[PDB]
Amino acid sequence: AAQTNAPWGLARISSTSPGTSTYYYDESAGQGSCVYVIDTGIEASHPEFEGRAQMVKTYYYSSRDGNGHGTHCAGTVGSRTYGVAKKTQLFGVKVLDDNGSGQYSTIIAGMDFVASDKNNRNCPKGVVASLSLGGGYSSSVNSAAARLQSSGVMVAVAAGNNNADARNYSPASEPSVCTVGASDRYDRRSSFSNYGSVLDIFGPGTSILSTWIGGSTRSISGTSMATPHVAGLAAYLMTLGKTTAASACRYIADTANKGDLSNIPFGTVNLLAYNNYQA
Ligand SMILES: [Ca+2]
Repeated sequence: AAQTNAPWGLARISSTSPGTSTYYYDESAGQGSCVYVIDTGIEASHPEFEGRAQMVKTYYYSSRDGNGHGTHCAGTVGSRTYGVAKKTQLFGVKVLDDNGSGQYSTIIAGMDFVASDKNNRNCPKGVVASLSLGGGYSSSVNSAAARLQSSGVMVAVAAGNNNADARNYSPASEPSVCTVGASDRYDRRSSFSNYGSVLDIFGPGTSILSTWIGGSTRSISGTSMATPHVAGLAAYLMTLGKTTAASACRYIADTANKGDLSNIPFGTVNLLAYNNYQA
């Protein structure tokens, strides 16, 4: 399938080179997979989600996304225009309040929720979790991310936006999950992207157009935006049968565009998520 004039990030993910605007993907499109977006929530009623999004959990007085951040991330995972996996099921878990903040304790509970909750969902092709959040190193946060992953969920997390080594951030520093740095449309490491040995992959993160609350759209930037590209890619690849929750991060690293990014610090992977789709 070919989507013309796609957001640059979608195009980049199906391309061997920067500077193209069409997104290419197998039409299975992540059908029969599920992605949990653990964030400020999802505006499920947005036309771009077509009935495939649902709020499953909140730790606050409402499950609505009163911020827009979670809705943007979800749109990058699986909205029809702005999404990588255009046919996936999207499940929202609101661990972040409408200011985009959340106590580590609520975030942990949300991770443990998904690990159980996937048993109440229909996801024959596999389960993915997108965590576009983080804070200072916490062994308890990392451990919760490691449980989610061990339970059979492909866990993708933001490296963080401090232009710093991500070893000092959680869940970014957890070895067993997929830690995602941010790149721009000229294949530069995004100026704010964290780096370091704990990174597994880069995805598009600068000037990323996606869904917003109030049924609209906007372009915003962060390893928050890169993460759902990789989460959506894993879902897509899982439905294609190419990989599984336990091996998807490795598989993505293995099949990535390699050596193409600029301003990658010595010791950080130079790998850009790529779907290797042959139209
Ligand atoms: Ca990692």
